[PDB]
Amino acid sequence: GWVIGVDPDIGGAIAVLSPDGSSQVFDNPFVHIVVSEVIRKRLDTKSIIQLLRGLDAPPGTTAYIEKSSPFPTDGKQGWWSTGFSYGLWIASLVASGFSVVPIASQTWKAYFGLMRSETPKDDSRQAASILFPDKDQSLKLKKHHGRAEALLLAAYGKGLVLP
Amino acid sequence: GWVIGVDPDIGGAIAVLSPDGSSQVFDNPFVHIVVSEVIRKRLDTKSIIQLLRGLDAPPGTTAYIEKSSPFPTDGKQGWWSTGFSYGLWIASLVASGFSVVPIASQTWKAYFGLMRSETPKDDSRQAASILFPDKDQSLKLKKHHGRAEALLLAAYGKGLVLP
DNA sequence: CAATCGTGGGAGACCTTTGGTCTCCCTGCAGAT
DNA sequence: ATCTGCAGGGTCTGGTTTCCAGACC
DNA sequence: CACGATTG
Ligand SMILES: [Ca+2]
Ligand SMILES: [Ca+2]
Repeated sequence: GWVIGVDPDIGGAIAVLSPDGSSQVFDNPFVHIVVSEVIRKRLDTKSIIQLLRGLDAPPGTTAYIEKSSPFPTDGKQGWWSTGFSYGLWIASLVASGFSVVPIASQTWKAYFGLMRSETPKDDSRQAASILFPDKDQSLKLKKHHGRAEALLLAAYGKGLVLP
Repeated sequence: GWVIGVDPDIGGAIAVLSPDGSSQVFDNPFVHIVVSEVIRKRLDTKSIIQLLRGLDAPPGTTAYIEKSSPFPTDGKQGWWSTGFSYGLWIASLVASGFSVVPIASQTWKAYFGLMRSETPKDDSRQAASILFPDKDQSLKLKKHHGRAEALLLAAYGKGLVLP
């Protein structure tokens, strides 16, 4: 039936697959914030909750969210933001009535044969283009790799296969 | 006339002040989970949202939450967990209809004259017990300092003054 | 259970299969279109 | 706007605001 | 503050 896929980071996206095969994918809402006298991007909490409440996906629809797992070599700000984004999305999802299933990025990448690519973000958009050809126009730029990741997460949860 | 105060960390608490002067304070619900084959404590997202859904404070009540600001000498896991707790709480509060106001610890501490204390957690419990004497029995233990901080955040947002 | 202490730390899935091996982002900022 | 590369990083409030100083989990 | 441990 209905499946949600969430790529939670600041350039991420939420994809929504309906039972008739149609699909939506929305860039993650964000605002610009002053932190320690510079500008940072931070996810827009009220807009995310508004987006989720506007979905036609019925209550109880499963939302596959990519597990936050920053590298030990990522900096502490990277650890903080990935932590922050993950919690914001998990709480927004649970509160809006969806069942959250965290999925490791290795899990859906292996399902689609995408591990060890030397061009992983191009390949993700490529695979999402094939699974969702009406979204090909929305996946042409390299910055669209979060849209692809959300789409493939939902594709994984629905059990779609590449031809 | 209602004011909410949130200490968002794992040993934190939510305080709820009503216009008639009564007060409630709840320890933050948590669960034990497995991460990297060890046990960690993690905030219980479903119980937080159900707790907020059961409050009598109406929509549009302001919730004062302590701004997460970990120290650069804190480890990256501390950074992730403070980020996660913050985002979980903020989304939970926004989704339950409350208006979130982030407050730095230095702000409410300076307001109650608690800066540079040699026993900061004890003084917080003492200040909260004086502002909310009917919570005195709930502030007896050293580990109740999260209950105190949540109370003091809400007392700050309300504009209460120490005698 | 409650307190105290010292230092700041990956995590996950599956195989080789009760340990071993391999894999995975992200943020923040500058610089060049 | 788009991208690319590279290393992995505090942040906050109120002073004497034009940055400093001192403070915090 | 988290995290992982020991002490009371
Ligand atoms: Ca992503
Ligand atoms: Ca606290």
